[PDB]
Amino acid sequence: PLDTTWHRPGWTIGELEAAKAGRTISVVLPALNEEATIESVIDSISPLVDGLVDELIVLDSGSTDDTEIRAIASGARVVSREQALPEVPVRPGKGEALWRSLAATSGDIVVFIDSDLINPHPLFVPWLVGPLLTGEGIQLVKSFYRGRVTELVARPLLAALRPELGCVLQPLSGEYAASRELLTSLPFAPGYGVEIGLLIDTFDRLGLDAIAQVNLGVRAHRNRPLDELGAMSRQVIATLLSRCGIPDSGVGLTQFLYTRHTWPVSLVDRPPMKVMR
Amino acid sequence: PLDTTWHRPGWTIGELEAAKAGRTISVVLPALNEEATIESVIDSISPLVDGLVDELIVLDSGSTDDTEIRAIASGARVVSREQALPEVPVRPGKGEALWRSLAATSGDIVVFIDSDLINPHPLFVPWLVGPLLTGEGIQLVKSFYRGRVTELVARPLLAALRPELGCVLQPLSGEYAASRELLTSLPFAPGYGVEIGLLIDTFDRLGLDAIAQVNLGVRAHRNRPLDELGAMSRQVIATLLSRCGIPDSGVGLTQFLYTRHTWPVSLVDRPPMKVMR
Ligand SMILES: O=c1ccn([C@@H]2O[C@H](COP(=O)(O)OP(=O)(O)O)[C@@H](O)[C@H]2O)c(=O)[nH]1
Ligand SMILES: O=c1ccn([C@@H]2O[C@H](COP(=O)(O)OP(=O)(O)O)[C@@H](O)[C@H]2O)c(=O)[nH]1
Repeated sequence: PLDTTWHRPGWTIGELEAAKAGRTISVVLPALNEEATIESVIDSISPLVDGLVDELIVLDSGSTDDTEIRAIASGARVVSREQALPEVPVRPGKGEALWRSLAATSGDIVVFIDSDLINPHPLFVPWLVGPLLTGEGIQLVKSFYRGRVTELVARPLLAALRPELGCVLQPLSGEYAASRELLTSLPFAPGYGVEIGLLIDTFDRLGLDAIAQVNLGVRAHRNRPLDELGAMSRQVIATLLSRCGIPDSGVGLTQFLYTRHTWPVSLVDRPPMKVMR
Repeated sequence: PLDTTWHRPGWTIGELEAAKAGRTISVVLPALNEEATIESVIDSISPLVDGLVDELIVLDSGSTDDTEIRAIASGARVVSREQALPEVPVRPGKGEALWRSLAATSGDIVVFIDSDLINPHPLFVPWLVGPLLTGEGIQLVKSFYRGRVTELVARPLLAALRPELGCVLQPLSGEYAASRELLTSLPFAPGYGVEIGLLIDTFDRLGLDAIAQVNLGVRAHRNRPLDELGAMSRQVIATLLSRCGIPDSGVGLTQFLYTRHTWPVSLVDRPPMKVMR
């Protein structure tokens, strides 16, 4: 049903490069306070630059640590959200950063890799672009690998409301690649909703045959607090309900620490980047 | 908004007993393979029997361990699902057990306490019945206390679709009490959907003023596997969407262990026990 590559792809980098056929490739690393891991991520990919990869940027999303200086010292082009699109005031969240990154790149193909990876494989990018390069009509490639939000919230909600996407193992995965034509044609959900939004919109518009998923081997759970997962789940839900035509209250999740706190949720997507042309 | 008792209730057992005023109290312990903890739970409550508590049963939900013999050796009346209602074939899941327990009790008030508690407080039952006994119009009392499904799935979904219930700290809590009149008037969701179903139905029919929540002090996370949480979340979602008028696919969550497995979900509620009269 869904083109799934279960084992190590066999394509060599030179085959893949040859297969580009004039198409270009941009790589985007969104980054918010990832000073510990950003350089390792950049280094895993920079040997591809001027070859398979035509372009690499770090999309810095307001870091106040050493993310930017360290990315620069690893030879990466670093682009702030403001620089990506300076006529338009910056909103918080991941989705804003990824959407803005479209204005700061020009590749026919765009690859996203999270900047929080601990020793990422140097073949992530080649493995992700394979189906886009080699085939016809694949426009989106998702990764999978051996989380709580994914397995308790997103996958069960998909089974409930878009069971056709039940075969996708990591719908929330931060590692994926897509054609510019697709990406600039889709709205971008705010915050942590962006991946699930892109997947449902992609499916609704082109169906499964435009989607592939590739095995990246092994990944281990980021350690983050429960409360951040709470807010994340809320935004994933808001984005998922909206794509399925269901009205969301717009009310943020409240949590009680013995004290009460309400986290922000957003029901506002960014429009297709195409309108900004 | 929602009557919440944040500290230790001050009512003494003799006040509470006096406040019954001819009303009776049943206690139900649903149990599936809880041989390690069932006796401690029964013992925490049996000193109340023939006083505040008029009736205690263990609703045995198909145990194949020593649950039943150990409950009997602690002086509990043990009722199988079949015995609770023998003309009607037994379905799997928690909701079936709780629903059936209504036919095996006759208290004006029914208290549910999970049978998997590690050293439960002997005041759980007095604390839960307090608002039902002392006041007017409270028909349902939920507990709260210092889980993943609760905080990632149920609370965020309530915020999305029934934000009025956002102030409920433990919507999925297995410890609660209610009037028979209320309980026999509501359908019972299958599986792990039963608590969330009772809460939403209660709210929709009587509003918040009929609902209270009481502090039980401290509770610690049951250790159960992620996959069981996956199936649990799916059923909670199915029950929640249905109460909110949203169609659920009826498709079970699938998980990939490198091998694939699909877990059951049910879109079938039991009707109000009243129709069985
Ligand atoms: O407003 C944001 C939030 C996240 N990210 C980036 O998106 C990626 C995934 O975010 P996540 O919160 O999952 O990673 P974490 O913060 O736990 O390291 C990270 O590399 C972040 O640096 C970002 O650029 N802007
Ligand atoms: O089909 C079921 C499932 C659960 N329970 C009871 O409902 C309570 C809560 O179930 P849960 O799965 O949360 O507890 P666990 O199995 O982890 O001990 C337990 O005491 C169970 O014995 C039951 O009677 N029948």
